[PDB]
Amino acid sequence: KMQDRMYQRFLRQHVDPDATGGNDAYCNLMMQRRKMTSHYCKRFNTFIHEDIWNIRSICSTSNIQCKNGQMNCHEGVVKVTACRETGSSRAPNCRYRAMASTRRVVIACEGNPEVPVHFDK
Ligand SMILES: Nc1ccn([C@H]2C[C@H](O)[C@@H](COP(=O)(O)O)O2)c(=O)n1
Repeated sequence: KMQDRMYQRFLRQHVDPDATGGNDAYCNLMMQRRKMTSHYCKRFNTFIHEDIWNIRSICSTSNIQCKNGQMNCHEGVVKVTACRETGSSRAPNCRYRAMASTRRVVIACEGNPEVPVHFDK
């Protein structure tokens, strides 16, 4: 509905199935590519390296409570690259440290069928 646009924002900001690891150069490139450095440098962002459909599938795991108190969150273990703004970055040269790992994540899902719409934690 308007959930699709939330879903697309999520894909853009958090899904890169093609890579699997992350070095600093990846973050600097991808943070720009995915439009998270156009105005200011987004300080921290997580990219998930899994197939869109493996991710969508998390929405079918047991419901758990989000940080905002809603019950539509779901937890799962996935390959990520986390990008942090370095101490040497400025706008427009936004600059980052990658931190690749396989880790638990929590996503809000909404809709019918249920798609991910929001990274909770
Ligand atoms: N590793 C993470 C975890 C969460 N968020 C952000 C994504 C969401 O946009 C925001 C919460 O707001 P929204 O309700 O728009 O999802 O937190 C992020 O950028 N990087």
